[PDB]
Amino acid sequence: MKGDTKVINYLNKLLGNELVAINQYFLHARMFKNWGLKRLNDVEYHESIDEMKHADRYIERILFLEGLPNLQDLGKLNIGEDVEEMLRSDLALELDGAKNLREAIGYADSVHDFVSRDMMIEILRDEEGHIDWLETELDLIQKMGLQNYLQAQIREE
Amino acid sequence: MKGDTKVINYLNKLLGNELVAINQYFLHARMFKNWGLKRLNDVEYHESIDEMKHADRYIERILFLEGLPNLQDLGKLNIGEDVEEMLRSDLALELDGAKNLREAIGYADSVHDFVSRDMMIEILRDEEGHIDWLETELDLIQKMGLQNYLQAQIREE
Amino acid sequence: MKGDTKVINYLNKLLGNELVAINQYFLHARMFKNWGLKRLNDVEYHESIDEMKHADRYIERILFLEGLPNLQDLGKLNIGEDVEEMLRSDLALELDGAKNLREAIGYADSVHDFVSRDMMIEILRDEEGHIDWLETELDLIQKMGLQNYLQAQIREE
Amino acid sequence: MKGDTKVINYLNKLLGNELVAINQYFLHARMFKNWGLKRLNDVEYHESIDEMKHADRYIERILFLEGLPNLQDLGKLNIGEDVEEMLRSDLALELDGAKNLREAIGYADSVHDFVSRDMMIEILRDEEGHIDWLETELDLIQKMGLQNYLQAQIREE
Amino acid sequence: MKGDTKVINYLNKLLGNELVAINQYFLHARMFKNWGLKRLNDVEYHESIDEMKHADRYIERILFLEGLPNLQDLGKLNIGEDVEEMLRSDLALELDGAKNLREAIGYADSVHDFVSRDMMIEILRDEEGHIDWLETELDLIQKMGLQNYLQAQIREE
Amino acid sequence: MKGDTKVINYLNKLLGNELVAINQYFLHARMFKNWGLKRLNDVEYHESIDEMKHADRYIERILFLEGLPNLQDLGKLNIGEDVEEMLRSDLALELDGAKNLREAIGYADSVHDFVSRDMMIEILRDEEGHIDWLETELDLIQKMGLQNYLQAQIREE
Amino acid sequence: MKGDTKVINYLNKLLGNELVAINQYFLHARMFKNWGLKRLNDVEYHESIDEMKHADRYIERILFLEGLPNLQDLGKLNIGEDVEEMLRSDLALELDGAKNLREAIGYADSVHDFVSRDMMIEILRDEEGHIDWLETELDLIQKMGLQNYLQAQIREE
Repeated sequence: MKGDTKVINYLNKLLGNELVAINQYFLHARMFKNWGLKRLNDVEYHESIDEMKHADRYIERILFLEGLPNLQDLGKLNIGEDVEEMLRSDLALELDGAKNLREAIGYADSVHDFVSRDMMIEILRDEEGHIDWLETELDLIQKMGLQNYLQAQIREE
Repeated sequence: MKGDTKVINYLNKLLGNELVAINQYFLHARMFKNWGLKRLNDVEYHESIDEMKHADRYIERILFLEGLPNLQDLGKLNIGEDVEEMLRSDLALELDGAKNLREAIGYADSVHDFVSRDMMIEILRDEEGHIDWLETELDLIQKMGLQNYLQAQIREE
Repeated sequence: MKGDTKVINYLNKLLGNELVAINQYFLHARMFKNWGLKRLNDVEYHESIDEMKHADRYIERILFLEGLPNLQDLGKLNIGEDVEEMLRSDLALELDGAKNLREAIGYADSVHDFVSRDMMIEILRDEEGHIDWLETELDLIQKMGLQNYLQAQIREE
Repeated sequence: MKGDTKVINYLNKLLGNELVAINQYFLHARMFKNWGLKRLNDVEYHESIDEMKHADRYIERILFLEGLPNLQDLGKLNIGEDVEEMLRSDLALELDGAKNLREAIGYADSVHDFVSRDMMIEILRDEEGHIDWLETELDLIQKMGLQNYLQAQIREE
Repeated sequence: MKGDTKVINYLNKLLGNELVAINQYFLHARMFKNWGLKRLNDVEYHESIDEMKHADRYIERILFLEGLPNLQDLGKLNIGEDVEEMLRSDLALELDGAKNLREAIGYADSVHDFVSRDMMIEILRDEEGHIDWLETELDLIQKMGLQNYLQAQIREE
Repeated sequence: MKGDTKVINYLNKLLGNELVAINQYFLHARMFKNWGLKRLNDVEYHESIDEMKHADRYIERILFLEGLPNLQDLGKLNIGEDVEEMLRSDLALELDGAKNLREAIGYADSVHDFVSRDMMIEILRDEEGHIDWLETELDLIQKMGLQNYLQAQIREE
Repeated sequence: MKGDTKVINYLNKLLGNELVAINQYFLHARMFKNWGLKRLNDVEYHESIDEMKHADRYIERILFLEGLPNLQDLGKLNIGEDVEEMLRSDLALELDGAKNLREAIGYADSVHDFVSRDMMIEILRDEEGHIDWLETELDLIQKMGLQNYLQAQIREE
């Protein structure tokens, strides 16, 4: 079913955000795993999987709308080198992605693509959950100090 | 069964104490939850539920005694802005309510309302348990230091 | 994640509506229970629980958006003295709350807070369910007469 | 297998009767449901389903006999505005349908389409069951009075 | 609860679209069944059921809003005489109905009937799924040729 | 119980038809089995079994009515040499048998042997099902072509 | 444990190959899904998952060897526009990756990194399995023709 060209463009932009996050979350997860921070490996791995599900949804929606999903272009990752930098980079990426989502959701409504909008709102709700988790972890690092924080990650939850 | 007017007045005062505590414990729980202090969310949530049960018992008793339960007036909440402050506020509220319970229990005895007294004694035993828990947590904050204390709250027990 | 100030104000207003309804439904339920109208006790109790869930969602959303939930102010309850008067008062409260919800949902869309909007639409759906139930009960009182209506409430369903 | 032209015509006429009854029973059920008359929603819904099964049998028989099922033409519904009026309308429709069935059953026999006749006799037996139920309910409204009758419908049976 | 008159008119228009589709899908299903195309009978039958569910939701919503559901008027069926023709007709009907849904969804938003809107968005998501299925089947007829396509339908999947 | 002589004569004629069909269906089944067309073996074998059941019913009915079942005379088989020929021959036999059944059913009614008639109507319903199956397969051969049709028979259904 | 710099460089090159294949296989899978070719969706999806597992192994190995996994650079995808083109492109990518694996396996042996080598040989065995599958499907398209081939993909295996 032929979709709106700019809706497809938004879907590809958001798909692009998801592809960066999939890789960044996954690399962070395995960095945490290497360092023995099992709990952070588990959560970040889960976040990567969640972004994969989102990417899949964008891909299928774009195809249904008769557009071409773009998995070729990959945006900039910012890996970081310590736990705080890594989590802050994931947070910055989530915030940029949420801004893109809000713009796309408003636009989809205006051209009456209510199903694409509904999909995007569910994904945005997911992203805000990730934002909440990242903000909370960053605050905990400050509240309990980095040494206690790292200790609290070595066992799975 | 027409009850003693002053007993009903005490039950409404105690109901009022419970209504403040229900809201204060519940808000504290969700603040703790927001901050990632899962253990404190769990305990404060269950304390809110306990106070709800007490409130229900007062409402039912007042209605049996043919009085009018007052759920309209709400006493002063003191939320606090950090963990120690919030727990100290909960403890102060518990102590104030225990003072009112002791008065009411003595009075109900003087007018031979032994069933209302029996109900309030069970509720007071409940509140002294909350007092014990709050006192103990506050002591632990001082003994292990705030950073260790916060770390100990992030996993459910 | 810092939310829009007016959205947070709306959420607090709606939270306020839920807080009135929680108490009014709960007192109505126990009044019905006292009178032996078991069926009405069961329904109104479950409606009170439903509004508690809504209140919880508002409290959590407000805290996420870095606002301060207001559980201190409690709006006007209208208890009523007979079954029809009590149900009419619950209906009036539901209808006032639905108006507030519609205004907030429109505004959340305007400022692109689609996740707060999604939450409120779910809550509004729940509220219209309560309205449906209340309207239906009030019509039944008129159609079968009060004596038959009361007889119909003494067994749990 | 090429069927008799007038047998196919009768089947389409009967199918036409069932199509009206499907919609009228269904709308009646949901009207009853809206009014809180659960027992009447349940019965009328099941009657709508029964007529759907009959419609299915006619459609399949017409196609087997190489005719064209007519689902385009819809005869007159008579909804009515109160319980007695609605049930009387359903009864009138059943009685007209039964007349048509009797005529078709005699004709099918005359042209030796004994399998179409056998199908129609089973359907007619079903319809007379509905007529029995409707007559019984209408008599009950008169014997116990409308207020008692409505009270008897609020719980599923 | 007295609804918006124009929302009710849209709900009746959409209900009308559903009623045509219910009949058209069901007849197509049984035509496929008669031809031995079991897979196509199964899918089209379930699409008919899906449209019945949508019709039910519209009927219940309209009654809640104190309108009168129109099951009397039935729009034009376009049955068709061969598999491709039939599937194309179902697709054309889906596309017309989606256009009506988009219009109604936009309007309900303007009058703040967000629950009616939410219901219609879910139904639109369902219809776009049917559109996807129909488009895909039509393309398959072209890609594998009609003889292979028909062979692929004779066993249930 | 002494039956009507001409009813018994009809029952023997019908039994005769069944006896030819039992053999023709069984041989067809095993020819298809030899050819590797497992699906056709399965169905035709089942049809032979069905005709055995019918023959058993006629034999038992004739004996109850104090007549002599005739299993000695066997009418003409037309085996055919390819799938289409074989299926057409089964269809022609079914059609001839159905005309005989119709005559016998009308006659039984005229002499008030309603039990023999009832038995024959059930059997006729069964034969029309075989007719529907054969007509459908023959059409499928034409629509998908013989090569696809044969391919579709090699696996069991 | 500090690894050999050129081994890490090989591991990143191989990881790079896997990253292209993950995306190319996944997009191919969802294109096939959109087209109704369920069998090809299932297999290609599985191949994408397999390449994710390989990528995970490289990432973990690189980190153990104290290098930096490169998930930022993504090589050229060649999506293609029809089934044969898409499959040939997957085959070409697999063949390019296998040549890289062979080079890396020989090199790892020369610097005595036998564990990295062992990991890569297992992965190469997996890729040759994908190569066998793709070569086989491409031959089948030719042997049975595209129309039969597409028909064979519409059901899950």
